Amino acid sequence: MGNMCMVMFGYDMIHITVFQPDKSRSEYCDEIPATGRTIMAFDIENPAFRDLPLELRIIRDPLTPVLPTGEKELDALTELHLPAKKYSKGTFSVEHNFANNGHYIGLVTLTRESGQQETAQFKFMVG
Amino acid sequence: GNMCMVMFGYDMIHITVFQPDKSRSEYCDEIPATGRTIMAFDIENPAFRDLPLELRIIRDPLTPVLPTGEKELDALTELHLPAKKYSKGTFSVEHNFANNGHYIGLVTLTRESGQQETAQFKFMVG
Ligand SMILES: [Cu+]
Repeated sequence: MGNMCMVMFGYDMIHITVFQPDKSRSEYCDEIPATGRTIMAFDIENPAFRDLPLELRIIRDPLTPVLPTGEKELDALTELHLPAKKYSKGTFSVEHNFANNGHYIGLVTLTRESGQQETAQFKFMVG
Repeated sequence: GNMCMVMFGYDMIHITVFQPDKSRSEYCDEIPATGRTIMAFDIENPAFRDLPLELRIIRDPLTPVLPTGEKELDALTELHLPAKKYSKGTFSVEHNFANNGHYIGLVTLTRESGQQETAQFKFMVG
């Protein structure tokens, strides 16, 4: 559908759609108006990424210049965590009840099969 | 915002969409209803502020090759802003989308090499 809402790896993008079925039939991007049941759908644009491990961690935004990299520190901030896996169909959804308004960051980590890791951030807010 | 944008290579123009008569929410490439809509543009790269920028929003013909002929683009056109420099880096346009359907925003930048680059943002109404 749309091509505007995204997280980026260079030229390769992952399109994101957000909806909140308990509140509305509308679709959102980085300004999510309500607390509650939230579904985030990911559509990987580059077919080659379907064979690449992809991890998602959504954290409360600590508003620090540098994001924590330690797993214990990241865990303290974590709203939701999906371990790395290959998405062969190129698409997936996550559902979460956001009980609290605030700023959040979705951290998408790709593992190149050079074994190198790249992380991209999509920043959004709830409420 | 940080997620909603049209791309020129690695460069971005961030886009926010509102419908003030309907809701206090902000949208991106899915506009929920027909009617009064405001699209706000924020040009991230300072060098792009000195570049002529043209905007044409068309109904999406859903074909692999987009018409380039002026009559054909005009037949599909919802709104057209002639090329202009946005020195402040931001601007908004207001339009009443009367019809549900798929749309394409054609953004044309004129490099100071004088060559033109177009990017497309795709969205839908309803
Ligand atoms: Cu982008």
